[PDB]
Order: sequence, then structure tokens, then C-alpha cells
Amino acid sequence: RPVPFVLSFNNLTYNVTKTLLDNISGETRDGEILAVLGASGSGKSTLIDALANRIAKGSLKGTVTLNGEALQSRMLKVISAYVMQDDLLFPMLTVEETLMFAAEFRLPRSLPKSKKKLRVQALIDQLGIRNAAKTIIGDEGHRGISGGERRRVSIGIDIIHDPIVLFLDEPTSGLDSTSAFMVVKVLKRIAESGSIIIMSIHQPSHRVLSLLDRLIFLSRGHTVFSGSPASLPSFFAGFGNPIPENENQTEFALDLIRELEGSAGGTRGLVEFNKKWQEMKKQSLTLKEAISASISRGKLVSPAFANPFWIEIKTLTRRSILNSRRQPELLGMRLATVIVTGFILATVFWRLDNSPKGVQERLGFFAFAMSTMFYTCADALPVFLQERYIFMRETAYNAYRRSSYVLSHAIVTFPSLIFLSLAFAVTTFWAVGLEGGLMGFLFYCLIILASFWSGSSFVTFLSGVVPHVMLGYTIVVAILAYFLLFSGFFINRDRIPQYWIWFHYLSLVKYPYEAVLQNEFSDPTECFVRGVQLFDNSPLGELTYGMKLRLLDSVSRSIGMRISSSTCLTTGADVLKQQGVTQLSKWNCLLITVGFGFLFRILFYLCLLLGSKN
Amino acid sequence: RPVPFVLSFNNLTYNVTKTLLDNISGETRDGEILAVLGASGSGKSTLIDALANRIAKGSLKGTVTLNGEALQSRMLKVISAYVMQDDLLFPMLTVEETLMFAAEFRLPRSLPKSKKKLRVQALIDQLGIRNAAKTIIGDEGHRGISGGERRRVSIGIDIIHDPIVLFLDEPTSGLDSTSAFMVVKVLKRIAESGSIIIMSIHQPSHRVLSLLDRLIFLSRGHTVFSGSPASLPSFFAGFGNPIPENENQTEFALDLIRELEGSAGGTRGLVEFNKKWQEMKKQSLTLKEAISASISRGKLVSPAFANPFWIEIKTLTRRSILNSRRQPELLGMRLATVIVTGFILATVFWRLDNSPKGVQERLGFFAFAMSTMFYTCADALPVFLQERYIFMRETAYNAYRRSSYVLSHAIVTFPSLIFLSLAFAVTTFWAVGLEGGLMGFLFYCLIILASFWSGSSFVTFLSGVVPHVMLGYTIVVAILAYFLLFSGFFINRDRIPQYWIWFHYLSLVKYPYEAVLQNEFSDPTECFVRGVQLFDNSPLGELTYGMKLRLLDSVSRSIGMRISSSTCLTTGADVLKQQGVTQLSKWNCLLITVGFGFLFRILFYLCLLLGSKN
Repeated sequence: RPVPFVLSFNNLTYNVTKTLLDNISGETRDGEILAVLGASGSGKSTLIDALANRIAKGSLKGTVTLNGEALQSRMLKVISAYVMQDDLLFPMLTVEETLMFAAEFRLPRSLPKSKKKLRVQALIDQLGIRNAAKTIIGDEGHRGISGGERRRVSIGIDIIHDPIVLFLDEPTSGLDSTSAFMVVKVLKRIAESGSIIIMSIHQPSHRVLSLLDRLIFLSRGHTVFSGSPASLPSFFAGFGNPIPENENQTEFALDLIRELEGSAGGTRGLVEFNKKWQEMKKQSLTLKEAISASISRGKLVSPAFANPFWIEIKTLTRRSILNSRRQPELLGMRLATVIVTGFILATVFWRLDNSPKGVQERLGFFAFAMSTMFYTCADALPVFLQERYIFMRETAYNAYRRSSYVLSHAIVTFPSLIFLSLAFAVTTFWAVGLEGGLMGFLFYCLIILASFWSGSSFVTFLSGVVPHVMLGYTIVVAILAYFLLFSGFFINRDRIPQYWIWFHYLSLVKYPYEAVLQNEFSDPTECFVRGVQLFDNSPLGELTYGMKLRLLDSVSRSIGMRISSSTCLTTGADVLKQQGVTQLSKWNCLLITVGFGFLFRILFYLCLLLGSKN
Repeated sequence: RPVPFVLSFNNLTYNVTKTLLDNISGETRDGEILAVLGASGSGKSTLIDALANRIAKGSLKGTVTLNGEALQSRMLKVISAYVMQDDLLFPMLTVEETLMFAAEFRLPRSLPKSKKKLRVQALIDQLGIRNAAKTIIGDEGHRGISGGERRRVSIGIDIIHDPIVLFLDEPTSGLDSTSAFMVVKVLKRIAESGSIIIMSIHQPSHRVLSLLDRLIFLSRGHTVFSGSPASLPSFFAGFGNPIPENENQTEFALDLIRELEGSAGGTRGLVEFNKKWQEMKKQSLTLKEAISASISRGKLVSPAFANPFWIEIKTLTRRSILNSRRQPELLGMRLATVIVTGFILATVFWRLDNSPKGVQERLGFFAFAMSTMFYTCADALPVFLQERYIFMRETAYNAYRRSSYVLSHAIVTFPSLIFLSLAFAVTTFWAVGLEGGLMGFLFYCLIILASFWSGSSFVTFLSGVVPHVMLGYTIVVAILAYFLLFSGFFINRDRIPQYWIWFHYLSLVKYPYEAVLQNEFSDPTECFVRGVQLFDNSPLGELTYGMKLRLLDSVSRSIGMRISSSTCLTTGADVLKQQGVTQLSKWNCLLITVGFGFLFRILFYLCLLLGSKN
């Protein structure tokens, strides 16, 4: 009643030299489940990777055939689906929405959402999940569905377009033996429609072999047994190792392979008996209209991408402002280190005066404040490396572009950066007593938000060159401490040596720290040294007010000027010349702060161009 | 041929109220394996915790009986061993040494090591590991033995004293079905000696029921089936649900238990049939000399602790200076952030002059240098939380004291802190051009080592109040940044407000930063402002030198002193009074740096006193 398909791979030789696979031939129908078995890395996978064309063309030789005719990689990516050995899903997003996000990414948009809603409703019944249709997927801290019932969802994402041939790389690994049965029970329920399934089971159970209809055993790139599980007693009995009854088949037959991994035993005594066993059982058409008949059966619901790049952006935004709504303790940890640091910094540096020490306390406030923006965003390396393992899975199916992923991941962090930036700028502006009034408050809000923007762009760029969270945190703290050393606070710009001046200008803390200094120390009325404050902290300077004016009028008798106690010697424009903060305006220091944000999002896109292509 | 033991628990009611267990009766022999089965938390464990007295006395009611005699917790800790559901071993330490460290901790020291070396040799043959007797245990990055051959070592650690009754909490979880067979094969080989084994399997295989001799099934604290696995077809057939042949028993009979966890099915229809099935099968000695006869058989090789506290210190030292030699990339990451930061800090701050800016660059060097000591030791939170999960396992068996664990963990870090402290002090002393000569170099070496010691003691104290590495790193960087803000570098001591002065004095960076300042700025010959350097960076200060002497002679005609270009106004003793660094000597700032190291190792011992008694 389905349309009959025949996949028949032949003479596969995969070399890398290594000769990792050597002369594997096979045949599969629909209705059946071809299971490929191996011991611990025998080549069970790298045969699933070889039949899905996921290795190389040229390093594999051998005709892969479907319906008795040749097969190229253009047809096997609209017709097939490879299910990786993971469950990389978002921890929120209940399982009607996980499969509806994967619906709109991958099913074409010429379909209405009305037909697309029942395709997910057909799939949610074909899978054995209706108790979990309204419950959260639920990672280790927010438990919401079962472990082997997550597996039918990640399997179900890849069958959103209802493929014909379905490659699965160990779909029952890490599952208990009674939920791994219902995985293979719904897999044959998929295969009871017009579907070919080539999966690589690691050590099947006993109740599962009511479903597997054809087996292949591999010993380091050589086939050892190839046939039905009913012929599995009759094969091993005729080889010289009979089978114990009332005992689990396909386990006795599999560790007997492993005992022949000895020094002189060898499975080479099995590879030519496998060649003589095939000879004794010979007892005795335009696939694109067979595909077109199998589209009209109801399969193959699925262009390079199924959406333009302005619908993949609002699908990836809606998916991540809904995954982040349902756990508001990520913006309760990036906000309880901004309110907490904003309360500490505003009460230590409470109402700083116009003193020579209060000037040096402003530079110490502005360097500790403008480094909080770069550390606060470092507490997203858990979630930034949580996706890009989901992105690397979803771009194998061409669900969205990599350009459309960076532009959507930059957008959704930005409403949570505006609220962190005016929670630090409301706390530490009227308490520290910063200068500017209101147009100098809005610049303080702007440069906090632009330092959150380039500090979250820098650590989303590193999350994309690092493999794990803990390595990409001890070099986030190490780089953002060398960015602070070179900001011009610890050592000024004109005192940094010539061989280190390239890294002064490449510092991400240099440009916001120099922007809050010109926002604060540019006021012609504010005076930090007034006349008889000239002699304060030198040995000349512990005098009294009486002889200070004779000391000050005598200086007036030496240059030709007239200096009094109302002369306003050191303004705010001379504080900046003492620090070397004279090369750029505060808006050009706000431009380079934003322009280093956009640099690590173009450099992030190029590391998605390399690490996903390789 | 062994000494016959019986264990016979009766009428166990465990309440917490909850009534987690009620009226569980049973009986076990030596020679046999009692397996307790349940679905997903039925009470299979917390019956193993109930029979090992590992929950509460008073919240458990019911007599636990051995050899027809009562049993108390003093006897079941010399006679028994509880095997937790983990494999927490050191990743190095090949398996002849892992079991020989557990030998010397737990076997008594009146034994010579000659008998103790063959007790490990008898155990390594009783276990099925002789191919792995000379290979490293091998964690995920440095693989050396199998996944199921780690399980026989962690099981083997707890049988180092060769107990009689052996409780195992899921000893075959996370194992493939053919290495989990050899776990239960060596368990019955242990049980073929005079050993009682009460283990709680999760969904056993088919080839394993040749080894289990008695079963107990639990449904939310109620026994359901209790008997041999041979009687497991005959029980369910007489209940009303017959068994399919050529199919795995104890899996059919266990998912049928989960089927009766429905809305109106209930396993209460099984609990009184379990009361009538026990009635139909009744067709039909001085324990402490039975133990004494079972010592002379060769069991019970095993005082509160088996060693005084000066041999537990050198056993824990030899175990960790051998685990750390075999991975010298832990002291190649704490040393490539000290040579790298030492090379960066010594080339930015290369040869600082006696200038008003070079004085402020010394305080910025000394505050960035003395904070490197506290961050470099923060890259040990992976390994500090790697043990204290091995310590919490090994103090259930009284292998070592918790006082003897802190004193041994402080000792072995100290030869790696001396080498990091003179790699930072050789790099950044003659390049930055620090003052003191040679007796001011040895103090620079001392206060770097005392800040490594204080900052490795602070993060070993937090590793002991935090549950995981990633939480105990974003609050290590956050606290050691607020320690740096309050050190007196960003805001001075006499400018910190009165409500924040308690945290200035509690700052761990305050005392080494103030110790390198008095080591540097205490020299009566070094001068930072000389006579006509009085007017440098004021509006007075863009003058010419030719008139500056009469600008300075006019000062001399205003106080009564005589100032010239050789007066030496600002020495190093006046730099310290301008910073407020006047309250303690440099040795009393070195004492409090060491005394905060010893405080977070006494506070670490108290958090091992709380979290382990919990």
C-alpha cells in the first residue's frame, strides 16, 4: 500500500591510509528496519555517515543505489534525514512548540500554518507523546519530560519533512530498556508507512527484535552477518558456534564477535563464510514518479532555505524571547551583579568632592564601572555554548542561515542590555555625583549600553572559538583584565612602551573609560584646584592660610600674572591632559565602542563559517 | 564450606510524614545475591539505605536480624560496606595503586605491607581486571581502562576489608549489557565466598539472571514479588498475567508493575497476593564466633581510624604528588598565566622612573601584580571540587580524618606555589626595577608566596561551600574584584566611608598590596620630587628652569627655610602618607596575609564538619 523503495548499497570502500570500510554490500526495503551492529566503534557509524554522504566524495568508492538506479547528494538531502546521537533541544519550549519551530524552519512557507499545524499534530500521534504535548522539555534543573521521551522529540524534529530514507546514529543510546523499546516501536511505526530506516543499534534488547527486520554485523570494516534475525540462530549454528535457546539473541552473536578480537582468533574466518552464506538463498523504475507517488501518499512535505532571511530572524527571535521568558533567573543573575555592583560602587564612591583625591577616585570609579559591563556579560558562556550546538545541528538541515543566526542572536540580547544599562546608570550617577546634569546622564546611559554591547559581542565571539565553558572563562577573565591594564587607568597612553601601544589601541575597555572621562571632566565652571589649593600635598603645602597668600602673591611677582584664591588653576580640561585622554572625542570613543561590538559579530560569523564547514 | 550467615529484615517501616517504606520483610543467605527491583524510585534504594542504617534511627521501625540475633550500627560498620552509585576515582593512579591506597587507609597497620600487597593481589584476581592492573584509570581526556572496568575498581575499593554483607546501590548503572554482566559475575564470585550481597539493580538483562538467587520487587514501599527468579514465571501466571516464553523475564514482570501505576489499576491488587503466596511455600548460632570462624576463613581483614594522623598525611600526600606528576598540564596552566602575566607586567611597566607618574604606575603595578596571585589559584576549582566528592566517599569508611585531609591538601599545593612565586618575582623585579636590592627581593618573593597561599586557601574554602565549578567561579571573580576595589588602590583607606570600612579591613588584597608598597617606598635616599620638580603638573609647571630657582627662592623667603634644587621634598615615606599606607608594617601586612590563609583553612575544616554530617 505504500510506494515500494529499494536502497541497495554495494562495494563500499572508505579509506582515510586506513581503509576504515572494505566491501560492504547491502539491500533495504521500506517497511523494514536495517540495523547495523558493531562492537565499540567497528564502523557501524561511518557506515551511516557513508550512506548519508557525510564524509567525502573521492575518499569513498562504491555505487549507492536507490530503486535500481544511481544516487547523488542532491536527491539524498531532500529525501533523507540524519539523526545525530544527541538530544540538543532547548530546555524550555514544551513539545508542541519545539516541533512547531522545526516546522516553520524546514517545511516550506507556501504551506499555510493550518496544514503545518496538523503535520505537527500527525507527527505528535505517530510519535508516542501525547502526555508530553503540553509539558516543558525540561533539562536537569527544571524536570519536565522523560529521558527516553526526549529522544522521540529529537528524532521527531528530523522527521518534520517526512523523509523516505531515515539514517539514525544510535537512537537508543543512554536509554533504559523499556523506553528504548518505544523508540524503536515508533520507528517501525514510521517504517510501517513508506519509510526506509537504516539505524545503528548498540547492543539491542530482547523485546526490540520483534521490529528489526534485517541486520548487518561489522568487524572493522568487514561484514560478518547480514540477514534477518530469524536466520541468526541458523547462521551461527552452521558456522561452528551454536546458539543457546531461551536466551537473548543478537547479544550472544555480538560478544562472540568480541571474543574473536584476540591475538590469533580473528573474524577473518567469518568474512568468507559470510560470502558463502549469501549464495545459498537465491531460491527465487523511474524513482521520481515513485517519489511523486510517495508525495501523494502523504510523505515529503518539503529551495536552498525554506524562508527568506527576514522570517528566519523573527522565528529565531520568538524562539529565544520565549525560552528566556520561561527561565527568568538568567536575567536575575546578570541583574543581581549589576544592582549589587551598582549599589557597592555608589556607596563607596558616595558623593565625591572636587579634591585631588576625589579626581583620582573618579578615574578609579570609571575604570571599575566600565569593566563591570564586560564581566557581567561573561556569565552567558553557559547559554552561548548551549546553542551553537543546536545551531550546528539545525544548519545540517538548512533550517536557517548563519547570517540570519548572528543577526537574531544580537537582537534578543539587546532588550536585556538596555535594562541592565539603566539599572547601573540610575544607581551610580546621582549617588557618585557625576557631572553633566541630564545630557551627561544620557551619555552615561549610552556608553554603559555600548559597553554591554561590545562586551557581550566579545564573549559571543569567544563562544565560537572555545570548546567548553570553563576554558572560555579563564581566558575571558584573563583578557578583560589585560584590557583593563591597557585602558589608560593603570598606566597612561603616553607612558605605555612602543612595543605595547598596538594593544593599548586594541583594548575594549580603553574607549568606554575614555568616554566617561570626557563626559565628566569637560565643564569649564567646575574647578578641582582653586588658588590656595596649589600647595596641598607637597612638603611645601602643610602651611596655614596666612602665609599661603604671601606665598601666592610672590608667585604673581615672578611671571607677570596675578594669582589669587579665586583663580581656578586646574579645571576638568587639565585633568584630561594629565591622563593623556586627548586623542578622541567622547562620541568617537562611543563610536569605537559600538564598532568593536560589530567587529566581534562579523568575526563571530566567520568562525561559524569555518567551524561548521570543517 | 564458608561460614553460613543469614540476614533477615522484618516489618521495616520508614517514615519521613511520607511513609516511604512500610512492612518490608525478607531473608538472605550467604552464597546468594538478593536483588531489589523497582521502577524509577520505588524504594529500591532507601531500602539499601535502610538496611545499612544510613538514614535515621527512630524514623525507621523494624527489627533487622543477622544469624537470628539483633543487629546494631556498631557491628554493621565493621562487617559491611555500602557501594554508592558513582565511580569517583582519581583519573591517574593505575589500578594496582588505587586499590593499594585504599588498602593502607582502611586495612589496619598491624598488618605488614607484605600481607597487604597480596590482599590487593587476591582482590585483583577476584575482580576480573588483570589486563588493567598496570593501566591508568583514565578520565575522559586521558583514557586508560574501560567504563565497566572502572566499576569493578570502585566496587573493589569497598571490598578492601572483605566484608560479609555488601550493600550496593545500583552497581550496574551506566554500563553496557556485556560489561555489566561481568560486574555481576564477579559479584557472585565474591558471593561464592562467605559473602551476603544485597544490591538494587535497575532493569537487569537476560544473561544476568543465572546469578541472582533471590528477588524483591517494590511498588512505592510495598513488596510485590519476593522469591527466586525460577519462581517468577510461576508467580505471575497464578496472579492472572502469564509470562511469554523466549522473552526476557524480570523485564516483562517489571514493566507490568509500571503498567499498574495508572489512575485506577493500582499495585494494591498485588500486595495481598504477595501475602498469600508466601503462605503456600512452607512445605519444609552465636554470631560473634560465626564472625570469628569467618575471619579464619580469610575474610574480615580489618579502632576508629586504622592509622594515626601522621601516616594519613603522608598517604594523602603521596597520593596527590603522584596524581599531579602524571598530569603536568595543571602546573602548565597555572604557570602559563604567571610567566605570561609576569612577562606582560614587566614589559609594560619596564624600568619605571622616579616621576610623579611613575609613582602612580608603581601602585598600579603592585595592585595588578598582587591580584594575579588570587586569580591564578582560582583555576583549581575543577580539581578542588574533583576531590571532596572523593573525600566524602572515603570518610564514610573512616579512611582518614577530615583534619588530616585539610593538612594534607595544604601541604601538597605548597611546592607548586613556591615555584609560581619565584617565577613571578624573578620576571617582575629587575625589569620593573623595584627597590630594595636583595633583602627587598626576598620580601617580594615572600609576599608573592603568601598571597598565593592566601588566595589558594580562599578558593579551597569556597570549594566546600559551592556545589559546582561554574557558580564557584563567577563569585570568585566577583569577590576578588571587590577585594581589589577595597585594597586601597581605587579609593584610599581614609576616604572609604564608615559603613564600608569593615570590608576594607576584611580584604585579602589589602594586606599584600600594602606590603609591597612599604617594601618599595621605604628608602631615605630615593627621591621622587627634587626641588624644582615642585611645579610640574599645575599651571605652575610649564615654566622655564632659569627663573624657577628664584620662584623657589621666593618660597624660601616666605617660610624661613631654604629650598634649592637639591632639597628632596617628596621621599618614599611621603608617598605612603599620601596613600594612607601607615597603619601596619610590612611584616605585619605579611602576617595578616598568612593569617588569612590559615583562617580559610580552619573555616574550610568547619564546612567539612557541617556538609558531611548533613
